Amino acid sequence: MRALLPYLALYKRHKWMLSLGIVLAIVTLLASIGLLTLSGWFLSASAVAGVAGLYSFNYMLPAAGVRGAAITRTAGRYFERLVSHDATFRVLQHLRIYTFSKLLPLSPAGLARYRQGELLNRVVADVDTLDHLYLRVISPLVGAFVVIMVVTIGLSFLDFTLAFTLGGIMLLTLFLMPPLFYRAGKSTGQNLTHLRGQYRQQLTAWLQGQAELTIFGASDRYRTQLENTEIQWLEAQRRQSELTALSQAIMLLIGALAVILMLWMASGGVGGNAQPGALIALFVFCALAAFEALAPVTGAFQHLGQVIASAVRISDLTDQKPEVTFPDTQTRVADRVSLTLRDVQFTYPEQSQQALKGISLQVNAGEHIAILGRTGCGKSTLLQQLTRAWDPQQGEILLNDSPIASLNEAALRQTISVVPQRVHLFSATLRDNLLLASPGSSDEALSEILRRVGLEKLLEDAGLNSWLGEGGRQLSGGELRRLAIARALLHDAPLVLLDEPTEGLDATTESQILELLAEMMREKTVLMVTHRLRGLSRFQQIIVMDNGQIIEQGTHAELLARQGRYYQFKQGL
Amino acid sequence: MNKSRQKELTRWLKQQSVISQRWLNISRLLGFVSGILIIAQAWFMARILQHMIMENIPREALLLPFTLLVLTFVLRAWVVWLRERVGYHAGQHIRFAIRRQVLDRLQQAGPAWIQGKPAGSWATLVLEQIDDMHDYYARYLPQMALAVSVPLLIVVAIFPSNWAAALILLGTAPLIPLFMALVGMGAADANRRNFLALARLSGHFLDRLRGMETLRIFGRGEAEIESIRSASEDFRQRTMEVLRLAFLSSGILEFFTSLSIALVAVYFGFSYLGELDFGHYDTGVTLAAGFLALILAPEFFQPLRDLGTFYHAKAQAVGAADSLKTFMETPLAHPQRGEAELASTDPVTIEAEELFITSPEGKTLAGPLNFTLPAGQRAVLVGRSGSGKSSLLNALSGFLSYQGSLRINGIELRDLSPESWRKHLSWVGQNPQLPAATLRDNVLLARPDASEQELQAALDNAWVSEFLPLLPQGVDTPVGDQAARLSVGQAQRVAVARALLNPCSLLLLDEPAASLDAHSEQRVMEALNAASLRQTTLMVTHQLEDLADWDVIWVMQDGRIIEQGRYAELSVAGGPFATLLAHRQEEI
Ligand SMILES: Nc1ncnc2c1ncn2[C@@H]1O[C@H](COP(=O)(O)OP(=O)(O)NP(=O)(O)O)[C@@H](O)[C@H]1O
Ligand SMILES: Nc1ncnc2c1ncn2[C@@H]1O[C@H](COP(=O)(O)OP(=O)(O)NP(=O)(O)O)[C@@H](O)[C@H]1O
Ligand SMILES: [Mg+2]
Ligand SMILES: [Mg+2]
Repeated sequence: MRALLPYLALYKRHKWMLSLGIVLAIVTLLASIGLLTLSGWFLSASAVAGVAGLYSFNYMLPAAGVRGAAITRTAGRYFERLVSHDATFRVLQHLRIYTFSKLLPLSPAGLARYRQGELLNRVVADVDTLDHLYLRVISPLVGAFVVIMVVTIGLSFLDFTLAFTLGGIMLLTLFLMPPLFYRAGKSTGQNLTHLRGQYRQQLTAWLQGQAELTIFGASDRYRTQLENTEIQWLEAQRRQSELTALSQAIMLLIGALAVILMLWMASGGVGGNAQPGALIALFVFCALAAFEALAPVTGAFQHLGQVIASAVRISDLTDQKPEVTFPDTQTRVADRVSLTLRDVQFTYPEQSQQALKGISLQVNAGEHIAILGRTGCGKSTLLQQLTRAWDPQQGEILLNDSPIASLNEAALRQTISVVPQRVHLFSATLRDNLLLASPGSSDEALSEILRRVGLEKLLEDAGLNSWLGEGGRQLSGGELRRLAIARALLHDAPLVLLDEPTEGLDATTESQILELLAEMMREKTVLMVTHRLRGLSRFQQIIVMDNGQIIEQGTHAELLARQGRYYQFKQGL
Repeated sequence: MNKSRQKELTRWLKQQSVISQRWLNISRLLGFVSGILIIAQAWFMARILQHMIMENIPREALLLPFTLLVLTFVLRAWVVWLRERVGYHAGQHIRFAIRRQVLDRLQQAGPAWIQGKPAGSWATLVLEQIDDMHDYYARYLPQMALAVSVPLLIVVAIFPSNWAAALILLGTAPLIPLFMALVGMGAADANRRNFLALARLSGHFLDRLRGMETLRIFGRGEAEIESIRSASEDFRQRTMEVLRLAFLSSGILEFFTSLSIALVAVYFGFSYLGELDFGHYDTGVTLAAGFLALILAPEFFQPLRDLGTFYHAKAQAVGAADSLKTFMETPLAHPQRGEAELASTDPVTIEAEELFITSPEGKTLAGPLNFTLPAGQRAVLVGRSGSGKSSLLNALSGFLSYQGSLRINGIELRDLSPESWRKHLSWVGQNPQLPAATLRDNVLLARPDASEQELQAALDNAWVSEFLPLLPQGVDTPVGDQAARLSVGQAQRVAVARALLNPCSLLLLDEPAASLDAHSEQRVMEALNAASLRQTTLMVTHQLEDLADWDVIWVMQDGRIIEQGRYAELSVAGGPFATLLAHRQEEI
């Protein structure tokens, strides 16, 4: 419960709104108790009085009380849910700005060890779980504690030994039953998360490798192992439901003991006098009605275990140290950029094999280089060093004869324009999908670039207001690729890094995109990484990579003139 | 829209419940007993309280009603605990049975159909969506039985005592749904106005969280915080208009809950004083009758209040049912299974006549294929991408169904039992996987009990032992993207070692030593060129050089083997192979 502190300071903001929602939970829940307690006493007072004594008995005041207490538990409950949910959405803005801000400095490298497909889905879920701490834990628990005190103080006027024996019972099961059930379900909840992700890991291996398993006779063997994890996984789910059953049966037995004690103890005497009469039903119906306060407390141990798991999971992700750090030198962006690498060596954080092994190349100003290699040769790991996603361990990288580690992040992002191998289409409009490249560009500047990169159908029937994304219009792989190049054109950085720009495209659009590369960014230092051979004659100083190191380097003519991998690549030897 | 569909989904949900109909019956039966004990415990307090308050009976004379009251409380706690367990065991029983049906369909369909969707998409259907059905059978279905059996028992129990107290409760029975409908009319318009934007704003945080690399390379990280800030105030402002009408509809039940308790107190309280003289049966109104109605007044609406909190479990089970129904109703033609067994372990003879390789969805992947590969001879498939080379290899593996004739030693492949046929089969395909946990368990996938000498001879032959020292734990190091990632050429030599561990009859090589570095390509093709001479072999390669030794070359175009012959004959003679050999190579 020490892991909730970083996220409880985000609840400090909008506390006057969180506190109001808890206050309305007291008022709603005291009116529920007051309505049944007053009704139980009103029935007893009227029956004891009887018909003889109609005029003597003041029945308009209790009848006004039951009317008032009924209105303030329906209106109170309505505004309790409104304020509680409004205050929850206000914090959710704080929990997501906080989570996003901590994940930016470590976006490429801090998240690489995981499966980004199911990690970011888990980060969204964990932020939602942390957002339901007040709704599921704080409000039911704090709301019940204040209600019990008010009931205990209110009943103390009638009788002290009966108020503290009902308030004491309610305060005991508020203070020691949630800790006891959270403590009992701590191991099962951890076993249940371990076994769920183990089943997912074993199922993905069994489905992905179904061709290998089927022919080598291991598919039945590996499904028994998969179905054994499910049995353990379901056993952990059963043990979690045995606590849900046992916690609801113990709340029912405690609330029974409070009813029994009030019937027995208040029968002997309420206050000074024996034969209390109507006051017997005031205590019995208070014990009967006051355990609605403790009803939400019953499940709060299960929710608090989930929030602590999410708080630890988010904290372990956002509290790691960033891979790279940027000096705040505040330099000016150079007009022309010449890139130099010397003995650049890189190993990923946990791997024991080098990804780059002594790569040293030189790119002069206005020069178009093409890095040429197979799959996995480490060419995408080379461009991530230029964008400073990672740091080389035994090499040096220079931009304009000055080390790349001496550039402030604002200057580095304005010096290098990169089109990624995986283009991201944000959910926003087509205008906001291009304004990230250059925020200050006019709507006419964005229009001409789209018409300059061959995206003229995008301007049809909606213009720049077309919503592209999860719910909007999707873009084809070739139509998405021109958007990545459209962004690079808007950025107008001196150095352009293209990772497999013509990848998965038909030769008709591949040639014109590559033609688009040469004519537009002709005065720019261009470093293209690719595994294709088309249009490489345009580039000077073709560089061939293999297994993380350069094996051959020269222009298109020289590489063919001498027998080598490029000549083998072209020939297909 | 699609209401005719949503009714069919709920129709599907009740079909799966037959699996544990026994436990749905016990929960239905225990919810009736749970309502009997609510009346019994309200009757014992009503009779106990009347004796103390009106007759001034000492508590020591009330031991028998107290004992029956304690027992009714203990029994009522046992039923609650028993209903939670019976409800879970019911819901878990559907999930176990359905997950077995889903995996049986996926195993039966085989790798031909599994490769259509990402493995993450299959994990969602098996883990996320099958689990989404639990609360429908564990909580919602038992509660709907409880939401009708209990409130009808309070009305039946109060009616003999007082028909006005029972009419107060029964009077709200048709008024609550009538008012929820009126609010649902207003809430529908607000929901429709805000539906498009809310679903659009739902994925905003995840879409800025994905593609956070792009926000980094452009320096838009700080400018996206103001985007997340603005999309969180817009989401809240839209989702509170929905909630202002949703909590109004939810508060209809809470309005009549207190109006009933208020009317029960006022009616009974005024009845005792003599203000009202209508409700009772002219026998006089007792204090026990008022206590019985007042204790049972909040219990009348409690089952309906829990059903509101379990109602979400129905919408999330219908969505799960939607996808689980489409998965289990697809036609999905699958390869036919026989029971014949191959005679010998000697190299097999493959021969086809008008073969037609068919996709699981019925689409033909390769046209009429006519060929004959004699026993012990290695063939090679060449052709442009999409020609249908892998489809032919998959059909030989039994992963695809074929219309024509495909005979192994004269026995049709459909006649052959898959379990025994795959024992005579080995293969090394493109994008090969390593399902096992470690590097040792992957090489020994074919035979896990092979001794160290058999394993060491396999690693040495495939040149796996040369990159083992680079790995942390040697042979035992776990392999994967999460543990000790192997290079593409290193993981291909593990697939070669795994395939060459056991002597096979037919070896199917699909683009081996493609997208490998120079050293692994030499080592992979060193072991595979030696292993293609010990049995009948079929290799698929885009590299047309150094095919002189291979016994026969098949050229495929649009699912048709158009040119067959040796490398020497096909090279000189103009034809489709000559065009391929002279063709420029588009990519590495
Ligand atoms: N996050 C990572 N952790 C460990 N190893 C990694 C990671 N990312 C990549 N690698 C490995 O680094 C090596 C080079 O990968 P990479 O730089 O992506 O090559 P590439 O030439 O860009 N491949 P491709 O995208 O298919 O064209 C391979 O062994 C990868 O599997
Ligand atoms: N299971 C399948 N369902 C539907 N279409 C398929 C399936 N398998 C293959 N295809 C398609 O059928 C055509 C031939 O595929 P296939 O025979 O696997 O090609 P290939 O010759 O292996 N291609 P390549 O290795 O890239 O040169 C292509 O359109 C494939 O995408
Ligand atoms: Mg790459
Ligand atoms: Mg293929």
